Amino acid sequence: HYIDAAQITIWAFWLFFFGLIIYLRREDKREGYPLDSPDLPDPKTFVLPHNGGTVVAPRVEAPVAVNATPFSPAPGSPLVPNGDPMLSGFGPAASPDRPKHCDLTFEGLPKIVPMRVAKEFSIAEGDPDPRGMTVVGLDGEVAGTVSDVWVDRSEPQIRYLEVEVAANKKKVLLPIGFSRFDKKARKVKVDAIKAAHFANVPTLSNPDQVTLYEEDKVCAYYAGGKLYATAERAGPLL
Amino acid sequence: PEYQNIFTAVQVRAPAYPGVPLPKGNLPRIGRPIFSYWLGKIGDAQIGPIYLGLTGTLSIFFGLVAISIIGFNMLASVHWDVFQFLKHFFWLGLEPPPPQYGLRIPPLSEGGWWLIAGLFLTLSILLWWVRTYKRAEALGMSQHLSWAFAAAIFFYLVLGFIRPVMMGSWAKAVPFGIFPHLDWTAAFSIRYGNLYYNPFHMLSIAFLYGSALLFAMHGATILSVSRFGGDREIDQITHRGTAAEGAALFWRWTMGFNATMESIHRWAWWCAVLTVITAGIGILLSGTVVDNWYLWAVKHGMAPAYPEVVTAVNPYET
Amino acid sequence: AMLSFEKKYRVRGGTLIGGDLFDFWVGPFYVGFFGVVGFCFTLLGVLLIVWGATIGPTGPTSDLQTYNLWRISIAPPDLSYGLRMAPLTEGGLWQIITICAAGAFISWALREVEICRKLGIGFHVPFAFSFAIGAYLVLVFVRPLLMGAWGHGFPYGILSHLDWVSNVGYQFLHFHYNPAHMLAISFFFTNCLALSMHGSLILSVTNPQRGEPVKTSEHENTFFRDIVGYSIGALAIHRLGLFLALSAAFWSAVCILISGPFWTRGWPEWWNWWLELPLW
Amino acid sequence: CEGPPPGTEQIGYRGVGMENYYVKRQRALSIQANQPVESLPAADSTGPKASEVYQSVQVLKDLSVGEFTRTMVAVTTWVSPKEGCNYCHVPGNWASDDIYTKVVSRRMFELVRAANSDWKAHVAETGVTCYTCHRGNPVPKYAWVTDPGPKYPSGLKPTGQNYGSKTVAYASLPFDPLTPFLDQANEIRITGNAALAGSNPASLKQAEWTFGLMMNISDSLGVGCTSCHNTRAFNDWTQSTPKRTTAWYAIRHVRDINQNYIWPLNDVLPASRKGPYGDPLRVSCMTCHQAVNKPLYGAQMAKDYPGLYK
Ligand code: BCL
Ligand code: BCL
Ligand SMILES: CC[C@H]1c2cc3[nH]c4c(c3C)C(=O)[C@H](C(=O)OC)c4c3nc(cc4[nH]c(cc(n2)[C@@H]1C)c(C(C)=O)c4C)[C@@H](C)[C@@H]3CCC(=O)OC/C=C(\C)CCC[C@H](C)CCC[C@H](C)CCCC(C)C
Ligand SMILES: CC[C@H]1c2cc3[nH]c4c(c3C)C(=O)[C@H](C(=O)OC)c4c3nc(cc4[nH]c(cc(n2)[C@@H]1C)c(C(C)=O)c4C)[C@@H](C)[C@@H]3CCC(=O)OC/C=C(\C)CCC[C@H](C)CCC[C@H](C)CCCC(C)C
Ligand SMILES: CC(C)=CCC/C(C)=C/CC/C(C)=C/CC/C(C)=C\CC/C(C)=C/CC/C(C)=C/CC/C(C)=C/CC/C(C)=C/CC1=C(C)C(=O)c2ccccc2C1=O
Ligand SMILES: CCCCCCCCCCCCCCCC(=O)OC[C@H](COP(=O)(O)OCCN)OC(=O)CCCCCCCCCCCCCCC
Ligand SMILES: COC(C)(C)C/C=C/C(C)=C/C=C/C(C)=C/C=C/C(C)=C/C=C\C=C(C)\C=C\C=C(C)\C=C\C=C(C)\C=C\CC(C)(C)OC
Ligand code: HEM
Ligand code: HEM
Ligand code: HEM
Ligand code: HEM
Ligand SMILES: CCCCCCCCO[C@@H]1[C@@H](O)[C@H](O)[C@@H](CO)O[C@H]1O
Ligand SMILES: CCCCCCCCO[C@@H]1[C@@H](O)[C@H](O)[C@@H](CO)O[C@H]1O
Ligand SMILES: CCCCCCCCCCCC[N+](C)(C)[O-]
Ligand SMILES: [Fe+3]
Repeated sequence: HYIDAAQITIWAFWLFFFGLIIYLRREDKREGYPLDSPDLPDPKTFVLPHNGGTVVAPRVEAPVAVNATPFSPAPGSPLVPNGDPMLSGFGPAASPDRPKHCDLTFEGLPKIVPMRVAKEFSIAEGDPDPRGMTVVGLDGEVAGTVSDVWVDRSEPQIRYLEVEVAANKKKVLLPIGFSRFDKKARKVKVDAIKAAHFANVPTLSNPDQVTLYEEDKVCAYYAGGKLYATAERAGPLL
Repeated sequence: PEYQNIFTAVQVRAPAYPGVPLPKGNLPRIGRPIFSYWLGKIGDAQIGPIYLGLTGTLSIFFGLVAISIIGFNMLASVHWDVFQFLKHFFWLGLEPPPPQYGLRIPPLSEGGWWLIAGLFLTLSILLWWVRTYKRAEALGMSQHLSWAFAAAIFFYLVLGFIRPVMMGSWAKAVPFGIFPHLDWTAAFSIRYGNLYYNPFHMLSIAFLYGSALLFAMHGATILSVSRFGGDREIDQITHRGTAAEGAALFWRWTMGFNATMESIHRWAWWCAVLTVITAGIGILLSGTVVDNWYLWAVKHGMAPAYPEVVTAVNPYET
Repeated sequence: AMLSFEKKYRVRGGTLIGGDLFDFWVGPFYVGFFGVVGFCFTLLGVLLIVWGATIGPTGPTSDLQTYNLWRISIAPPDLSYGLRMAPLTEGGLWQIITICAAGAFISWALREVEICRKLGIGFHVPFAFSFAIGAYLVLVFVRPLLMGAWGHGFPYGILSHLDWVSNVGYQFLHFHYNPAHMLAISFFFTNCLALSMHGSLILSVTNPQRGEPVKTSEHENTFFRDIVGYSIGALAIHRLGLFLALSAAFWSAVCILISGPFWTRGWPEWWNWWLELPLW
Repeated sequence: CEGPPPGTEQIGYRGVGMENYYVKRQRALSIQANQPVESLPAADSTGPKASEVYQSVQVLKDLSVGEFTRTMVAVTTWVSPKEGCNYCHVPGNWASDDIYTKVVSRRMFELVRAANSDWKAHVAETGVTCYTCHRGNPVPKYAWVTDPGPKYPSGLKPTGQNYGSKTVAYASLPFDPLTPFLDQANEIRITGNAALAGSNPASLKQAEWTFGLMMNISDSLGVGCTSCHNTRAFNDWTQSTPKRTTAWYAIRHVRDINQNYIWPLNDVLPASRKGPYGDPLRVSCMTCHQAVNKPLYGAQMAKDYPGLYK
């Protein structure tokens, strides 16, 4: 027809494009599908190293009840957390149940471990040793002090700070991402939670390591405080 | 207030990392690590072990040759005065064979030099490719990189080698120079009736703009979920965490859909690769299939029309 | 409908303004006060773009009127109007639609803020997004201000705006010579490279050669150290990519910003300062 | 690089992007730098014609003595006010053509006369005068010559002019932005009139030459490509501005000036007026316009001297 080659080349592309999106929208569904009342792609298997295991995606995961109740029966309505908001494990305090194994270095040793275990590690020349500083919650009260430092042995860095809580002398983790330093005073400010809240931070089923399961529970705890650490945070700003 | 995860406030050291052990037939790993408190402020401070086999070395050499052929020429064009060479460097360049030659091989001083800088450059490029291919198998990994690089080469090759040859004229290739290669860019569009109306030029922009939209999206996202250790994209793909969850939901709630920790990197890979592919296709058809893109767009009812507030009598029409 | 792990996060509260009033979802989208204001700006925005197509550049009966998607165009007012409001059919429409686009875009960002507050995650995304809104604002608001007229803004048409870019650049004879422009392009290019590099790396480890098991972070770095003797690491590469992309938007914003308001001559001429150095 | 607010002018339809920007500060200084020298009082226009009282008057023939003298008084200040009458004359022998500056001047009365009477499609009723290019100087500040910058040009060059008459002289010149288009007459057009390919041989090199030439023209007139084009279609005359038409006739006008007015005088001009290649200082757009869309902001000087018309 009055059809030119530039035309037919644009058709081919778009044909490959549409086909592409489809492939991509199928991979977008290797997690979280089928939805809660592009098709699903046949499972793909990941072969974990060392001891290992085997993950498939998409997989069928058993539902886990929600620790909250519909603020309203209308669909699309939010839910209120049950009990003491920070205890809930709902909303910003939520988290899934990741494996109860530890992430491993290439050799296969608990990757994330404290400086009292990765013998080698060491603070950096011009940088304060966090060890021994005072942790202060969102309002100011002291919380405890840094009893140690957990690090990644694969990609050398501080992932967590160990925290000996005063109020109970228990050791809890604090992700670096939630900790701001104030070197010129040697403090480790913490907007996440209040001094008191440090008492309920999930604890380690071994003081020489943390599991994927345990990492989430920790961060999630602190995160919850971002909306549940105050009765005004949780509310508007208007 | 809140740490933004932009600058590591406290770094830590451990013996440098020599890397994973390579298999059967991989020379030692030259160079010995060093650190730099400052690189560390924004990233892994280890500056370390480089691998150099036949390939990679054979690539730097040829690669420096072409760069060398280009420079002396630039030195030659300004009469060999290194003062003048330095002063006008931006405007210097080594142009491709003139049209008179078609695809004949001309004397060095009449384009043969361009072909030699082209020959060796490509050679060094096609060699770094192989380099990046070896290095990824020795580690059991896949060839996603070498296949993306192969994508950028295709555009490069199309510019200076494929299109000229199909068109039977080295003079259609790109000149080696900073400002000169810029002038070529503008003239090329002028010569072919405005490249804005080239459909594949439009697609490549969308893909170039989108690659900026995407990286900004993925990067800001992964940082915003770093508190939950979202950067460890490796285990979140195998063992989905609240990071991959807070992430996917930020998007589902924003734009109605979302990806996965793994799949987002496929949207990214593909969005980048299609930038150079639609580009070469775009240049491939230029002059070869279409001669005036604006007109083509008119033939396809795509060009906007405006009230004629300004017009000029055509003198050619006495 | 929700993902199979989404309910545990659909908490109540986290708003900025409004509280329980609009704190709900519709399908997968979270609404919020900013979902309502945003939708209002968009709708009047779109509905106005529709009536404009209806009227055409001359009249609803004109031969220039069109409903073809490539040719529809809503253009700014003449420059003769300066910073004044222009008659609807003489650039008025464009003036209103712009306010809506800005209101629509700013709400979207503000809506990402509430969504972030609800998840206890950082606000990097809406921070980064405001860079695209700034670029848009510089093109449609700031620049036209420094120049003294709204007509300096680009028109709203799929291809007509490409006609604008073309004619604004060539006003400078050779726009490629804009130094800020050269910077932005380098960023756009470098980003596209990094993005492809990041993409490739992850999928290469989470999916290696057959037989092999999922790779590790050490591999990532061992490869990137192998190829170019350095690896910036997981965290930082996401840090880098965001830098490049935001920078692309920034230098794009200044490149046009300096073109007209602070530099009126051709662009190749700017480079004279280099041919006049005393070094020579 | 300072500014706010810049001067601006709308050229095309709103939204199309065809507008012009400039520094007011410098536009005012420029206006001050391009002032025309005021005219001389009218001349008693009675009596015999110059050609009746003089012996070697081959051009300003039909002018009255008074107007003739006046024309001489004006042309002096316009070309060589510091040298006076004696610049183009042999003392004691006003009629002798025994000095190159008289043979050239005579020829330059014909260049102007021609400009004003035959090239109105370009110069309209504004016209030109000696002052236009000279600005009180014996050697026009903006006359040009094919000079070798410190860099080597592309050995390639538009194919001469597509001719072989008095062209052996152009063969000794390397490539230069202007000569091949505003002296010789090679093809500037490269854009095709058909969408599909297989029928347009213009080269990319040709594209660059036309782009180059155009950058010169713009700079010479102190404008941007939108003063004449709609860059979405450079070749489209219906989408262009009436200045493009005018610039077209200007390109020919300048070709006629250089070819039949400057080059022929090449044998009677001293070496000091020729470039390293032996070519003479000739005319380009800069020569008259000197960075303004209209020489001396379009001041109308010529209308006062009838001696400058055929
Ligand atoms: C006035 C001129 C024209 C114009 C002319 C062109 C031309 C001509 C081309 C483009 C092309 C592109 N343009 Mg443009 N373009 C214009 C206006 C625009 C605008 C705009 C906002 O106005 C945008 C954003 C675009 C956008 C783009 C890109 C999408 C695209 C380039 C892809 C790329 O990744 O390059 C960067 C990528 C590469 C070059 C790959 C590099 C690969 C190799 C392997 C690396 C080698 C390095 C080497 C070893 C180093 C050593 C060298 C020695 C030192 C010597 N253009 C106007 C309309 N456009 C390209 C296209 O797609 O056209 C169809 C193209 O060819
Ligand atoms: C012939 C003219 C010139 C020229 C003229 C111009 C001019 C003039 C301009 C540029 C600008 C740009 N050019 Mg150019 N340019 C040329 C050649 C090039 C080449 C090339 C390969 O030759 C390149 C790569 C570039 C590169 C670039 C970029 C640096 C820059 C545009 C990016 C941007 O602004 O993002 C910034 C991003 C945005 C503005 C987008 C904001 C998006 C918003 C707010 C949200 C949108 C939502 C939407 C409405 C909803 C849709 C969703 C659906 C509902 C589902 N140009 C030629 C030489 N260049 C422009 C610039 O720098 O602008 C700042 C500019 O104005
Ligand atoms: C599709 C996505 C894009 C993309 C992708 C891409 N590029 C890539 C890759 C990928 C996936 C690689 O794997 C490869 C890479 O990064 O390898 C480590 C690369 C690469 N992309 C590069 C450049 C590049 N990519 C570009 C664009 C793009 N690349 C696209 C946007 C551009 C442009 C024009 O925008 C450029 C400039 C290189 C960094 C690299 C490939 C380099 C290469 O092949 O090696 C050739 C070798 C030599 C020339 C030797 C140089 C070695 C010398 C030691 C240094 C010389 C400098 C000298 C000191 C100056 C003075 C000279 C002396 C002699 C006096
Ligand atoms: C600085 C980084 C870059 C960037 C970042 C960025 N963009 C973003 C984000 C981020 C981080 C988001 O979070 C947000 C998003 O939700 O992405 C999925 C977004 C986004 N970037 C988008 C587009 C986009 N970004 C672009 C560029 C960039 N985005 C930069 C490169 C471009 C271009 C031109 O390069 C486009 C087109 C959207 C997908 C999305 C913004 C969604 C949104 O704001 O929705 C609200 C508004 C509407 C649904 C429509 C309103 C329409 C009107 C009221 C009238 C329209 C008038 C209009 C101005 C004229 C028509 C334009 C003509 C030119 C064609
Ligand atoms: C009436 C109603 C529905 C109420 C809702 C409230 C609203 C939306 C108000 C605003 C107003 C109005 C009227 C809007 C209507 C619009 C509708 C129905 C939807 C919105 C439109 C919109 C902006 C669409 C954009 C679509 C595009 C092309 C986006 C470009 C980016 C792109 C190509 C993305 C594909 C890749 C993806 C999915 C990226 C997200 C993404 C990233 C970046 C990750 O890093 C990440 C990491 C780990 C897990 C997942 C992810 C992930 O999903
Ligand atoms: C005049 C032009 C205006 C339009 C502009 C077009 C821009 C692209 C489209 C924007 C998406 C709209 C709303 C999002 C989906 C939604 O809101 O609803 C949800 C549906 C249903 O997903 P699900 O039920 O399977 O699972 C529940 C999870 N959503 O999402 C999808 O299937 C995925 C859609 C992704 C497609 C993105 C690819 C864009 C193609 C580009 C088109 C041309 C541009 C040039 C680029 C090369
Ligand atoms: C004096 O100099 C010293 C000694 C100090 C050295 C320093 C050198 C310097 C300063 C160099 C500077 C170089 C610069 C600035 C280079 C810039 C280059 C740019 C901007 C290039 C841009 C684009 C180039 C392209 C697209 C070219 C592509 C060319 C290709 C693909 C050519 C391929 C050619 C082939 C395959 C030839 C095959 C040969 C045969 C004969 C087999 O073909 C039939
Ligand atoms: C100085 C004020 C001045 C005078 C006086 C003057 C006079 C003059 C006469 C009388 C003639 C006619 C000679 C004859 O008998 O043929 C004449 C002719 C020409 N002039 Fe003149 N002129 C004066 C100044 C100048 C200057 C500064 C120039 C050149 C820039 C100049 C040029 C000429 C030319 C040429 C002619 C020839 C006229 C013709 O052929 O029609 N003179 N001069
Ligand atoms: C005006 C009627 C006019 C006169 C008179 C005139 C005279 C003139 C002379 C005497 C020379 C020779 C100078 C020398 O010493 O070599 C000369 C040379 C050039 N001119 Fe002329 N000229 C008059 C008008 C114009 C106009 C309007 C232009 C521009 C289109 C023009 C251009 C030139 C050029 C070029 C030269 C050669 C350069 C040189 O020899 O100085 N003049 N002019
Ligand atoms: C701006 C720096 C500028 C450019 C670029 C430009 C380009 C251009 C092209 C590519 C052509 C050839 C079109 C074709 O192939 O048919 C062309 C031709 C003409 N132009 Fe030019 N032009 C730019 C600037 C200007 C300006 C400022 C003017 C006006 C003074 C102008 C004029 C013209 C004219 C006249 C032509 C026609 C030439 C002919 O027919 O021989 N341009 N321009
Ligand atoms: C050189 C090739 C050249 C070009 C191009 C050119 C263009 C040009 C235009 C577009 C105009 C009109 C500007 C407007 O309408 O705003 C114009 C006007 C005049 N020109 Fe010119 N011109 C070129 C060269 C020359 C040369 C060498 C001379 C000198 C003899 C000259 C002179 C003039 C004059 C006088 C005018 C004014 C006309 C008017 O409308 O008042 N030009 N030119
Ligand atoms: C009409 C043809 C549509 C083309 C389908 C586009 C999907 C391409 O997607 C490809 C797969 O096909 C490929 O096998 C994998 C493996 O890593 O890489 C993907 O990126
Ligand atoms: C990235 C967004 C670009 C959207 C592309 C717009 C294409 C418009 O689609 C056009 C219609 O508007 C037109 O009237 C018909 C019928 O001949 O042809 C279609 O291709
Ligand atoms: C970006 C365009 C939107 C901004 C529009 C601004 C309009 C301001 C109108 C104030 C002047 C009033 N009036 C009556 C003279 O038009
Ligand atoms: Fe990532």
